[PDB]
Amino acid sequence: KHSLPDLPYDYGALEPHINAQIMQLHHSKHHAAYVNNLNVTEEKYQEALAKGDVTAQIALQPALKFNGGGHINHSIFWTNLSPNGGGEPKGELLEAIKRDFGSFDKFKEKLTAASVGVQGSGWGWLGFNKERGHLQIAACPNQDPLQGTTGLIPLLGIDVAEHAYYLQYKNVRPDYLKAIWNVINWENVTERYMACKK
Amino acid sequence: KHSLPDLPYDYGALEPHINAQIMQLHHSKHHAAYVNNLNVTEEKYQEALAKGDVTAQIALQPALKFNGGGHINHSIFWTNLSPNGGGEPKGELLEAIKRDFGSFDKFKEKLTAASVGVQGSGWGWLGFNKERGHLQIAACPNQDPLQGTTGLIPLLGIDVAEHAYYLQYKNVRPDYLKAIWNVINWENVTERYMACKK
Amino acid sequence: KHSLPDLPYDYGALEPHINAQIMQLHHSKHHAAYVNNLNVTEEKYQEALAKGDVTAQIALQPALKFNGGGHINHSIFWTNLSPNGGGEPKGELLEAIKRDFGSFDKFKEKLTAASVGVQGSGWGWLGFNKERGHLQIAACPNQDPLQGTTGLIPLLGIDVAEHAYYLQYKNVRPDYLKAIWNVINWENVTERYMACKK
Amino acid sequence: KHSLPDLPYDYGALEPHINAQIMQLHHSKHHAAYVNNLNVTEEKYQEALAKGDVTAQIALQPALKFNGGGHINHSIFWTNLSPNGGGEPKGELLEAIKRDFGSFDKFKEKLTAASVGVQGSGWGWLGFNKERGHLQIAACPNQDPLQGTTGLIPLLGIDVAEHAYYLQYKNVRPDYLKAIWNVINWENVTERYMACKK
Ligand SMILES: [Mn+2]
Ligand SMILES: [Mn+2]
Ligand SMILES: [Mn+2]
Ligand SMILES: [Mn+2]
Repeated sequence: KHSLPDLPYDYGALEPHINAQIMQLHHSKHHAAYVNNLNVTEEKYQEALAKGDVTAQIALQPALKFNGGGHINHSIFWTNLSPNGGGEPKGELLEAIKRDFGSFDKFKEKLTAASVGVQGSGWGWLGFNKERGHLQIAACPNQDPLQGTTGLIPLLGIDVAEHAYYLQYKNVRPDYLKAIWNVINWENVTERYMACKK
Repeated sequence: KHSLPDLPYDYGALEPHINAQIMQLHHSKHHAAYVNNLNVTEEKYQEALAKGDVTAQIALQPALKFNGGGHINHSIFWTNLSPNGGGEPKGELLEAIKRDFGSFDKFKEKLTAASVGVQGSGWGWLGFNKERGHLQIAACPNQDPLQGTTGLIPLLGIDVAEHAYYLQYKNVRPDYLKAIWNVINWENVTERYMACKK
Repeated sequence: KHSLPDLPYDYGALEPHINAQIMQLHHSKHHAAYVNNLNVTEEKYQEALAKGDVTAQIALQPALKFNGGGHINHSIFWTNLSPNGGGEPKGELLEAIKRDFGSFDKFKEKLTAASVGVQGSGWGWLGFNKERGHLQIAACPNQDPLQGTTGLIPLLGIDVAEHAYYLQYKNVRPDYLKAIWNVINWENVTERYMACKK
Repeated sequence: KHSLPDLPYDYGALEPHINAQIMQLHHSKHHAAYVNNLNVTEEKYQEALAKGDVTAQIALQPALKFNGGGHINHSIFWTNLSPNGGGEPKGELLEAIKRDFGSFDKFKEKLTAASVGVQGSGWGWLGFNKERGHLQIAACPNQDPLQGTTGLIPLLGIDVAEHAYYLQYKNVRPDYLKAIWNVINWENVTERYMACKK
């Protein structure tokens, strides 16, 4: 049974970058809904599978991917943020950044452009290519998870669904991306990097 | 050159069902952005076409469909609403409804379920099937327009992108669908119906 | 464990409309592979599910829908054909076909158009809409199964993947469609229709 | 008006790796059709654009991408082959291939896997990422063109639609891939590579 993870900080810890109302809604409503729906879909899958009901299994895919994906991405998202975050990362991660993207700023530019570029709901990710052994930016529609659909390992994710910023920034998604860099938990990103560079 | 249509009523005319802030943002920001982007994309298309640049033409498709679609759907949406709306339609349209869907309420149920069912951004539509000569409900992702992608003729559209309701209803998309029935411009829907039943 | 069903007739039983070389490869090679691959994928899915590995479940969807759908479609396709097929159906099914498509000939043309209309590999289907209570035509890409992805109950399917006709009709898919109508097993289609009569 | 390019060699020039019957049908029938259909679609697009009919432009996208892409891919595919092809490339291209894929043999396997990996009709590509400045492998469905849909510059393409190998290799696509490496025109691939060297 999948469960809703506690936020690692206070709902208002990311102020003024991401206000409290959003965080609380995002976590207690949006993410909680993914987990509940995921658990429901997964149980139906267990049944379809045991029955060899291929039709049901296939019918269940949209919900499995959307909700499962939602749980995956949001669980990562919370740890990617921190009230003590901001600035730039250090050591290897940074080294890989200035390398795979030129400079930190060129990296921020590229991730932001990828996030603002998403038409409709989606996510902008900083991932790691294990086959190529290097960093790589990608965008996923709706809740499709990075690894499950691209094979890339998620390091830093930026949710651009409107529920992630609309109450505070309205239609101006750019102001949102601008502000979020102030709360990036580079410690966690660094951690995720070193984890797949083993 | 495509243009942004004036709203047929006051930004606060649909209160309390859809509040003023949303309407104003939806129209002056969201829709205005579709038209501007559409005009830009279309001009690049004229160039690619004149040059026989098939790659560019294909590269331009995502933007053409998203923005063009946005303009198409929102232009229809505004007329589908009215401060004097609500209730049920009459004559033939209604006749077709009780027929193609059983009862008005069964129709509302089906359109609502189709709208709430949209994962991510999208639209729930009441369309007309010219080939079959009957009504039909459908859901379109993001801004993909009904006719351009299904061949169905749009009659009544319900925007479920979060920017269409989030500021007022938050994550509770159901409350939004519930409230919108109070401002449906059945006169306009009736009009659109009779227009393709010629 | 899913198994490869035997054909209800010999391989050359449908000559000269669909030669024996195609029937044999289509059944013994393509279908066989779907089944074996389906069993392998499900096994990996039960494991991913057990560990609650959502990422793995999502990554397995393409293989599952493709092989699972392939198994579903071809299993139905084989019974939709008969050395003694051809002609027209009777009673209820024939009636519904006139009611929904004008006439039998018109229906053929509608289903033919949808089948020939498939860009890439795919299927043309005559299905039953349980909610609307009427017949409906639909085209599915690759091996995406009808019921699993549309909800429609499959009645008659026509495979337009190139392996279903290329050795005999080459690129001229229309010649393949014209021919297949000569072996359609309307007895089986009628049975499927009557089955979804509630 | 787009035109059907002549092959740079005879139809049986690639025997026995790809027989003459396939080369001929593939060129004279499939490619020919893409071109004629592309010209017809563009004509309808210029008209829709002129009238500012967005709905029509959107509805024409499938035909445009499919036929347009088909024309782009095959035009490149023909030059990617040569009766005197085979072996390995040299200098810069060979170097980049070692740098990005480990070795030439590893590359073959990577591109082979991507090509064989295509479920349904499609293409396996060796492309060039202009932004990252390195080689990259990618698979495109149906006739979706590489550059138009991914941004990568096509260097070498392998068509895995069944019409490209079914008459000769039947369902065993791997046999087709093993063979095609014998006629790859690395002179042309090298040229394409050097062209996108900025
Ligand atoms: Mn979110
Ligand atoms: Mn909207
Ligand atoms: Mn088949
Ligand atoms: Mn081809």
